[PDB]
Amino acid sequence: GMEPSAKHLQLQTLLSERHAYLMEGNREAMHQLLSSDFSFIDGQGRQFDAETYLDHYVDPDQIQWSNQISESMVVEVFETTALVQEIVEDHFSYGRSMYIGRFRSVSLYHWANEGWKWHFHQLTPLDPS
Amino acid sequence: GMEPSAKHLQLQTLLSERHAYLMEGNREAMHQLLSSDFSFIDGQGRQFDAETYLDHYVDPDQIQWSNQISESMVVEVFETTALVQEIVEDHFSYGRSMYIGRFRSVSLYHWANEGWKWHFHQLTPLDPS
Repeated sequence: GMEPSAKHLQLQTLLSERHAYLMEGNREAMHQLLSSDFSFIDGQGRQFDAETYLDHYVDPDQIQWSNQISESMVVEVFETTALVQEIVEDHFSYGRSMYIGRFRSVSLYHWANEGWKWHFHQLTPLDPS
Repeated sequence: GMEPSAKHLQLQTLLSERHAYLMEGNREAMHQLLSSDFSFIDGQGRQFDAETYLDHYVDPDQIQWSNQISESMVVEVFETTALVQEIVEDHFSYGRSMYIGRFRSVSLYHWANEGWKWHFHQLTPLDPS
């Protein structure tokens, strides 16, 4: 009777779909992942809502991603929330220049109505490799 | 029959007791607030466990706090967790010099066995006032 937790699997699926959507600049699909009170804090401490996050990080006329390498990750699932810690190396173009930056990031996902959404994200800058 | 939620009140009490313990350098009382897998990420991305967090931030032979001003805060309580966002201005002495620094911080608290514990914290540096 013992089977993989559908709750834990659906989180791994969202973390994949989100990455695909970021690489690809898929604004419609990325919005669908975001909780209605979503917020994102970048490594300078600037706060984005759903709409402005999407404008800056997920619109292929401004930003073109080549990679986000996940060096490291810890996932903890609670009852209604999950907390993810990650060290990422981001690679993207912005205005025909190309940028690299590493971060220690934390996110929270919210499990409601049998589905997960991305609710909060925050970046803390790390030194380059 | 309608009464203040004991769950939401006990979180406000922990956020107070923690502050008192930080100002005062109360290592025994601060340890009691920490979850058993506690971690703390500072604004450079360095990771502390319970023991090393306490050594660096809560031992009055190394650090002497004069203040942590909470400029701003959002609390969201879920079923088993709470997520707190805060802008803090920290003021402390370390080796007879005196330091100021502002941060955008996020924390997670874990509600188990009818009690809250501080489970995760992360800092992202902000510019001075």
